[PDB]
Amino acid sequence: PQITLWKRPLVTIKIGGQLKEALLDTGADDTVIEEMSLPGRWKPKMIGGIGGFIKVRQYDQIIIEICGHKAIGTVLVGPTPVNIIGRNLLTQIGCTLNF
Amino acid sequence: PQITLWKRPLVTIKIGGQLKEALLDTGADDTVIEEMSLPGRWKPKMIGGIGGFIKVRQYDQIIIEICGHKAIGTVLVGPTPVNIIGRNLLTQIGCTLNF
Ligand SMILES: CC1(C)SCN(C(=O)[C@@H](O)[C@H](Cc2ccccc2)NC(=O)COc2c(F)cccc2F)[C@@H]1C(=O)N[C@H]1c2ccccc2C[C@H]1O
Repeated sequence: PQITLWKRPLVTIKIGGQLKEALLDTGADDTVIEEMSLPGRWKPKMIGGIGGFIKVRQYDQIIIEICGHKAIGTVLVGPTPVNIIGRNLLTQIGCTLNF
Repeated sequence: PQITLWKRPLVTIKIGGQLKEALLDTGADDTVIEEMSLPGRWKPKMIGGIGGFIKVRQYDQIIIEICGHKAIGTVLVGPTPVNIIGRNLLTQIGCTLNF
C-alpha cells in the first residue's frame, strides 16, 4: 500500500495473540508496545525519546503480523505513550519512504 | 528518492543558510530542531514523546530545504535529542510510506 502522511500512519497489528493499533514510525530504531505479556526471555533496556528515557523489557524473536505481512523481530514492552512499529520491523515488511 | 530503513533515515536539510542533519520521522506530527537562531516572533509549544514532554519555541513560515526539496512551514526549536522532520513538512515534500 501507499500511506500518505496527512494524519498519523496508524495500522492494526497482531502481537502475542492480541490486536493493537500502532504507529508506523521511521524515527524509532525499535518497536515499543504498551504493557502486555510476551513469551520467553527478556532483558531490561533504556530507550530515549523526545522527552528523555524510559525503561523497557526487551523480547527477542517475536512474531508480529502487520497489514498481512508476518515479520519476526525484537519487541520492547514498556510505558510508551503510543504503540510504535520501528525500523527493525518496518524493513521486514519492505516499508520505505518515497518522495 | 526511495529510502530504505535498514539505517536511520538521516538526510541533509538547509535552514538559515546552513546545512544540518535531520531524521525523517513519520512518528512526529511536527518538525523540531536543536537550538539555533530563527527570524521573527515565536510562540510556546509543548511536544510529547517517549520519556515525556519538552517545551519548544514555535516559528511559522520558515524556509527549509529537505534533501534538496524546498518547503516553507512551521519549525520548532528546543532541546530535542535529534533534529526531526515531521509530518507537517514530510507532506510538503510529497513523502509517503510504501510497502
Ligand atoms: C509517536 C510518538 C509520540 S512516540 C515516538 N515518536 C517518535 O517520533 C519517534 O520516532 C522517536 C524519535 C526520536 C528519536 C530519538 C530521540 C528523540 C526522538 N523515537 C523514539 O521515541 C524512540 O526511538 C528509539 C528507540 F525505540 C530505541 C533506540 C533509539 C531510538 F531513537 C513520537 C513522538 O515523539 N512524536 C512527537 C513529536 C516529535 C517531534 C516533534 C513534534 C512531536 C509531537 C509528537 O508527535
